[PDB]
Amino acid sequence: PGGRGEAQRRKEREELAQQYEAILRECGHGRFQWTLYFVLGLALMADGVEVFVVGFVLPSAEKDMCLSDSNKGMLGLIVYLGMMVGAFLWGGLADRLGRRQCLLISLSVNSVFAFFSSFVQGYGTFLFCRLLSGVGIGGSIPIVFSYFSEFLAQEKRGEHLSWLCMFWMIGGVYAAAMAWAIIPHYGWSFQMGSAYQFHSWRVFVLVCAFPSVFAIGALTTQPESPRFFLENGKHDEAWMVLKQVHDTNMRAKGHPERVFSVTHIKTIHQWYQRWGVRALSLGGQVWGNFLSCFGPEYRRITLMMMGVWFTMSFSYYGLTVWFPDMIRHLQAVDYASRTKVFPGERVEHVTFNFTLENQIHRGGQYFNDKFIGLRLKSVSFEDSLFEECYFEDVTSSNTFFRNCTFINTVFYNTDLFEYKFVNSRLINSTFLHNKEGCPLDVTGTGEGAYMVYFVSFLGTLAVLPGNIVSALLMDKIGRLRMLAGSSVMSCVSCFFLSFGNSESAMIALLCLFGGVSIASWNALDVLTVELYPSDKRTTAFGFLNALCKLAAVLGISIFTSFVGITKAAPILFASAALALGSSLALKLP
Amino acid sequence: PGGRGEAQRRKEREELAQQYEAILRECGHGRFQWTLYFVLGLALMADGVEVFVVGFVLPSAEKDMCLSDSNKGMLGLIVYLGMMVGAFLWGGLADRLGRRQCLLISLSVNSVFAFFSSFVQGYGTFLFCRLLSGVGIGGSIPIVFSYFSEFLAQEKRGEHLSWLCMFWMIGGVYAAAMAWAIIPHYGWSFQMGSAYQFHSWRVFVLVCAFPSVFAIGALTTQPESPRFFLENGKHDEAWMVLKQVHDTNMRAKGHPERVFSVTHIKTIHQEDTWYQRWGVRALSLGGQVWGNFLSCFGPEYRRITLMMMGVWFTMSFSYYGLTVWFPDMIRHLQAVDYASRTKVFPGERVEHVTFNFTLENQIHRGGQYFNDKFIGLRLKSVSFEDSLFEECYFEDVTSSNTFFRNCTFINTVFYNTDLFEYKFVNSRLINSTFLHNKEGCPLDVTGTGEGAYMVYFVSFLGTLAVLPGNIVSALLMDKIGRLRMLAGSSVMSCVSCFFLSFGNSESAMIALLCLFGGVSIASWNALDVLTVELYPSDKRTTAFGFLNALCKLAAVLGISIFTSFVG
Ligand SMILES: CCC[C@@H]1CC(=O)N([C@@H](CC)C(N)=O)C1
Ligand SMILES: CCC[C@@H]1CC(=O)N([C@@H](CC)C(N)=O)C1
Repeated sequence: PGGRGEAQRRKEREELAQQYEAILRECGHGRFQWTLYFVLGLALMADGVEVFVVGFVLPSAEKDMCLSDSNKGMLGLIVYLGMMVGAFLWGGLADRLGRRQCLLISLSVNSVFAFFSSFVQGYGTFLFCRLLSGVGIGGSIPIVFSYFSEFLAQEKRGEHLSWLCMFWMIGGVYAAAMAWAIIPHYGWSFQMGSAYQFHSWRVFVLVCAFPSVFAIGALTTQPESPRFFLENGKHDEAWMVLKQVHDTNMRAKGHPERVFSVTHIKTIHQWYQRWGVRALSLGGQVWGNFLSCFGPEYRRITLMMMGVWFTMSFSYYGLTVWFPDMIRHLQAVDYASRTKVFPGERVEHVTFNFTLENQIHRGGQYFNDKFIGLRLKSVSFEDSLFEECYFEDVTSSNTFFRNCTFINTVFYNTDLFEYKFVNSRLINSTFLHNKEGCPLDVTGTGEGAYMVYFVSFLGTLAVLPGNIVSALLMDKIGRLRMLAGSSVMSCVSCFFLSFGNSESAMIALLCLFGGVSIASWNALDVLTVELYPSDKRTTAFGFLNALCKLAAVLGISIFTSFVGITKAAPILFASAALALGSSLALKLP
Repeated sequence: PGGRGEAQRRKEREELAQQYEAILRECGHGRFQWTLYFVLGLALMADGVEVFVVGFVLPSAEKDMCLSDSNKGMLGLIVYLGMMVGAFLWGGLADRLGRRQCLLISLSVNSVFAFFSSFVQGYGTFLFCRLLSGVGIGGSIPIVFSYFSEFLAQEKRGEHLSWLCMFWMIGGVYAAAMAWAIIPHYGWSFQMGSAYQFHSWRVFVLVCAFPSVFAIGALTTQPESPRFFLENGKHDEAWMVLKQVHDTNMRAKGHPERVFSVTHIKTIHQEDTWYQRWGVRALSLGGQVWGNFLSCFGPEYRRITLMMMGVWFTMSFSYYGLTVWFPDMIRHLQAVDYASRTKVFPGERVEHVTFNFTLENQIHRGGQYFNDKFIGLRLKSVSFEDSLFEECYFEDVTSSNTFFRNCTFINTVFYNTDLFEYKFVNSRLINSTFLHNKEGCPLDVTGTGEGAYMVYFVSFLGTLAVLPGNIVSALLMDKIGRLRMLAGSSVMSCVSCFFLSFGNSESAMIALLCLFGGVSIASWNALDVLTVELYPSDKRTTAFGFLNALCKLAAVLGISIFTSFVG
């Protein structure tokens, strides 16, 4: 009856899955599948570029648009919730709208909103644009892995999906290289002037938007996954795509290129008035799929998969957010440690045309001597007085004056504002030709992370070959122990993250550990891909990735709620969870 | 007959080996084997901590222990000589005393004399105490490999003899981390009733001995390997041990012990004054051990023994590197980092000003105070050389990390300060008034190699990061088979371009250490697994310990010849 009807139904589902796998291994493995791998790797490169941007290059935005210190955590948190909701929504949509269609829509949204963020001024608009780029990038992996799976035979599935993390890593490397090239240096970016405004921040975002636009440009050529066509009652285009597959694979290598007759013979043998209605129907289909993800068939497998994904989330956070946060903190303490105090600049009426930086005066006194050529770069005076020391066309940078006076001294073209100069004595302290207005200070602490960007660049670049080694190596272990190796990797990652106290040592160790961590993530990704049915592969993958992102953003929330004094408690929680989940959460079919 | 008898013994060697490997294959695996692996790995943890101590920590700290100029460099060489003779002696002795007995006595020597070294004063006595500690610990790796391999089947040896490296590096990590935790800190050794204030590295040496104590306390449950019992010529105890381990391991899997226990009874049927007594025992055992070792150089094993000695020479420059080469560059990098971090302080004093600011790392030279007097001024890290201070009256001022040389004062009275004549070596005692002053016993050790304060941290991360590059390397060279050379070459080329890509800071040396120690020690494990399978158990431990002693000699002579050539 109904129960036996469903029994024969999923029996035929298994039969057709076997038949599709037979068709796939009949087509082969050649140029077409590697071209598709390169295109989906461009997509993963875009995803990695946005991950790097959000996790690494957030602290450079207070030089513009008046970014407050308390709202950086809010920006990161809301972008991670954007990635979460995007991953969940696009994963749910793909299995009832298309793997290529949803991937194209997500990449178009990401590219358009990244471009818009590159051309917005107010902080609110930039935050909104990054939030809506979050959904576009979060929708990538659940519709890249689960869409490249159906184009690969069983024997080559795990081996060739294990190499998709290399493109994520090279995307991180590309983003770091652009950051190092154009954010610090003023020779690569310049202000247009009257026609437009261009700081190194905008050019950085605009150039980081490029991998996404190339991915969407190259994604058009590849066709929709045949399995989706087969499941959605669409037969002719399935024949078309499979014919494209074997011909492209077999033109280079494969004797049957001469004639495909018998095999293709077997292949053919096998506006709210409607927009609102279709949106509601799509929502109903996605809700049905998500609810059936917790049915009697997958009541326990999905739960164990959740546990194994939670196992991984405490290394993804450490590599993506914890590492650059720690590097930034260490660079901050280093730049606080470095000092340059000038007691005075007394000279016998000799002009000083030389340029100096980091001038700080502590109780310095001037005997009413006029000095020409003084430079104010990274200058933070304290308890200092000036006597007729005015200079024409003086350049001001990082001017933070407090408890200091400038009696009978007038400066031109300075970044000083009313709020910058408070609680200090002043008489006739009026500055002419002042550049008052929107704060656009050059070298205004946005150039203070040059070493941070260089460290991130070389760390990721060196992770890349270690990642090559680890990815080439992990495929040797049997599939029953790749996730055990993942748990071991996470345990070692946490056992280090409980020990973070140095700069160069942390660079080297987190770099040589990025290889094993990233090579080990794809083992879990492959395990998630193979197990779930092709109808529910993308929902389940997106749902588990959404819980990985939820764990990451909850770690971010606690870390930003209590920072500095308490950092290692989440790592203790991580190690305890790893120990608890390595005992009985490895009985996965 | 003689010739017929020796021919029969040689031809029955294969039969007895087949019988014992069949017994091992039929006994089971999963509980006893893993508990044995854990206990013997915790015993190898002691060798790891000892080798780390002697390599990285021991040669530097000499000031508190009252060592001489040449002894400060000779200490490591002498400790390696002691570990040499210890490895040779215990490897030879383990083939006549037994498996567990020699391991127990070797770890007991390690524990007792490490404690005695932690509680000793005087350079010669400490030198001899660490010599005997090295003697005790040298024969800990050959005995552990032999005793552990006598409990595993022919195919199953690799997947445990490869993972003993896990505990070796766990020991390295523990020793390095614990050194980094204790060596800088001073309050871990708070004790009352004694005037002597020893440095905190005494507690470090004391806590390095705890792995040996834990191994001794855990080795009592594990019985001696039955293969030694069979080779000696006694059966009942061997059958006891075999049946007990089978009963212990029956819980893990399904083993039909009903008939398997029967054949272990008769497997041997086909496989055949008090101090004066102790002296006779000792001389007889020494002669028998010498003859047993001389049998290895006999033509029955000549070619393989010579090839093995050759590969032990070849596979030892990695040990030399990881022991002496990389610590030199690491400590030089740390020292130059500290030098760059500090700045020159020729003198910042100003007349008739409230110069109450605190200055760190006072390295003033020629900046004599011109009758400068200040009140409530704090001085830290005071180090003056031929500098005369006039009218410097400070009361209730605390100083630390102050060392003097060629120092002098003019009308300077110090109260509650750390200044003392202990650091006044080759310095004038002019105006050294110390009335109404707190005791100023200065610190030591850190004066020798001042840049080695957090070198233990970079060593700890090196030894820790060897692991993530260690499991992967072990699987790579354990599974692929005949493509190991190509895989290793590719990984080394990638690591070399990795190292060149590190052109930002002094992280390239840590990365090189980690990613080359991983491959080096994977290759070491390959060599060990190769050594254990070839030699028979009667001549296994003695041969492997002799090879280990030869490796120690290669390392010592290498450091000596590079000292002669370099510089
Ligand atoms: C986004 C949260 C972790 C992601 C999950 C996922 O699928 N990841 C891939 C990226 C190609 C990997 N590095 O294996 C890491
Ligand atoms: C660089 C030092 C190499 C050591 C020497 C040695 O004997 N090693 C074995 C035995 C546990 C290993 N870790 O496999 C590694």
